[PDB]
Amino acid sequence: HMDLGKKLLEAARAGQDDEVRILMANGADVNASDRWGWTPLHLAAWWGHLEIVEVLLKRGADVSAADLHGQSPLHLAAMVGHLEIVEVLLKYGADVNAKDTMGATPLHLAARSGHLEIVEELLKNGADMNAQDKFGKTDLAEIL
Amino acid sequence: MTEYKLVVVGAVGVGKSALTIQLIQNHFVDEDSYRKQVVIDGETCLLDILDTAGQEEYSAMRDQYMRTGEGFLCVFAINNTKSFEDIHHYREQIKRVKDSEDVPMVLVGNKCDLPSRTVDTKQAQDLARSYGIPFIETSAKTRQGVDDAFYTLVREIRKH
Repeated sequence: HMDLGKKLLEAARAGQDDEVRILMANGADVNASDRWGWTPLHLAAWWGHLEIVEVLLKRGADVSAADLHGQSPLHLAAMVGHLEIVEVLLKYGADVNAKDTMGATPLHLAARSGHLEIVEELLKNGADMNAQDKFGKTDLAEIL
Repeated sequence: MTEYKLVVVGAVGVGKSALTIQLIQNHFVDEDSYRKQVVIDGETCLLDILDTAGQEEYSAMRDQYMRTGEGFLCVFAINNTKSFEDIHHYREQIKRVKDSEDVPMVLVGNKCDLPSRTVDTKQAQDLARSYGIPFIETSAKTRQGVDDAFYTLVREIRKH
């Protein structure tokens, strides 16, 4: 009666590739969520486990999964500054303009967190930007 | 006199109560009040401290602390990875309860004297930079960082 979803979440947090793949081979739900609505993909994105993000995406992780705060894995990677993960999530069809329950897009969060390269990567993928997307303490030709 | 309403948040077992007790205590011991009068930068003021310990799971009461608090000490334990990510959830909830992206907060990495470290200093410094907040490592047992954490939070409230 071991909860495989719980074990998968723990493995994703830890960045344990072996455990993640063994659990998914045993049928562990790739989109299982914790009490806050974080999935293994949310965990891998926030913690910066690129290898795990790729593994989960290959096995049908939902890139659009929204937690209790309305945040998707793209919101998390954009806020904490994981550029390679932002790129992979967008490649797998992440909604670039998804709004959380504060009304924040991933670009809004990246801009406030001072992650300019991420803001530009989001803009390259069709991100909306407006005057309320203020910058914190911090190609260009393609965007312009 | 100026009062500063400070709320200590974080997962069960991160040392919230121990940190608060260490700040409040007026003598070493191997009953007291959480309204403490101090002098900070020349001015007599009151630290009005609320500890969430005992009600971390109690959603309705967590939100009540977040409404009344002027600044938040966001405590994780350096040997508990879950407690570190929980800071994200607390910060997002504070933003929503207070309807603001600019709430005074300090990230506190507690139990910094323990050898069993699972959250790197670099990860915590980087997260604090993304959040736009100070980061302080603390240990009540070795009396490191505790005064700095609370003093720094008061300074964040004053700057707001």
